[PDB]
Amino acid sequence: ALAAASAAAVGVYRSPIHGRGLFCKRNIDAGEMVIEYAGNVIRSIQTDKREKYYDSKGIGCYMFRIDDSEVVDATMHGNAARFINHSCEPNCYSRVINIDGQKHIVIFAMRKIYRGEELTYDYA
Amino acid sequence: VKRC
Ligand SMILES: Nc1ncnc2c1ncn2[C@@H]1O[C@H](CSCC[C@H](N)C(=O)O)[C@@H](O)[C@H]1O
Ligand SMILES: [Zn+2]
Repeated sequence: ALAAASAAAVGVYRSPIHGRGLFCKRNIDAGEMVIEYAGNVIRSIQTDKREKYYDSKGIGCYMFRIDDSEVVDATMHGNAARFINHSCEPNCYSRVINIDGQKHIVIFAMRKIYRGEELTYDYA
Repeated sequence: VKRC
């Protein structure tokens, strides 16, 4: 697993792309699991309403689209992976994986990443 | 991917 490794590998700081982003604290090998997109799998029919709720309470909403019927809501139970910004020439990608029966969104490195480099991936 |  990697729940341990991740805190030592990545960190959250300001990003020239937008807002805060996830940056690399130590070199990450191409192929390496960088981090999980922690959250709860909700049915994508509920993203509209949940987002209404969060916007009304001034909570920042973080959601990751698994597919056309499930998204991972990271607003309340996420982790640092919700700050990963988008790029069309990224250095990461999402993959849905299955561990003992549970879905998981895990971020992998496309190339080797170097200290201080923002981590990105393609949204759509 | 985010905010949807
Ligand atoms: N590559 C990019 N260019 C412009 N805006 C981006 C972007 N990547 C992410 N964003 C913005 O960030 C959201 C994804 S959440 C990414 C973290 C965000 N920067 C934060 O501080 O919380 C998107 O809805 C969009 O608003
Ligand atoms: Zn781009």
